[PDB]
Amino acid sequence: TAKRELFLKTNAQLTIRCRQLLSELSYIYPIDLNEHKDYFVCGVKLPNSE
Amino acid sequence: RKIVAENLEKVQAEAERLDQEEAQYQREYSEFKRQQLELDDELKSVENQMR
Repeated sequence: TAKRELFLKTNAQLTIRCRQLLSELSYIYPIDLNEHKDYFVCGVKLPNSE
Repeated sequence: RKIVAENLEKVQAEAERLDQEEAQYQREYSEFKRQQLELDDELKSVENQMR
């Protein structure tokens, strides 16, 4: 039981770091929006498939 | 001869008692071993996940 609790503790920090460094990936790639509801990655459009 | 036969009968009674106790003890051992094996498996699994 003790060892299982310790493992859960460690997994918490693992997921914390995962989201931490996934938040920094927005510093490189921005996803944006404007009033007409078009979307831009790095300022270039990408409409829906159709 | 009669006394010897009576002593043998009592010995048989005690043998039956011992046999019943053995059966109960074996059931207990079975249950314990089941739990022990399951615990060892779970212990190893948790250790691997930790690593």
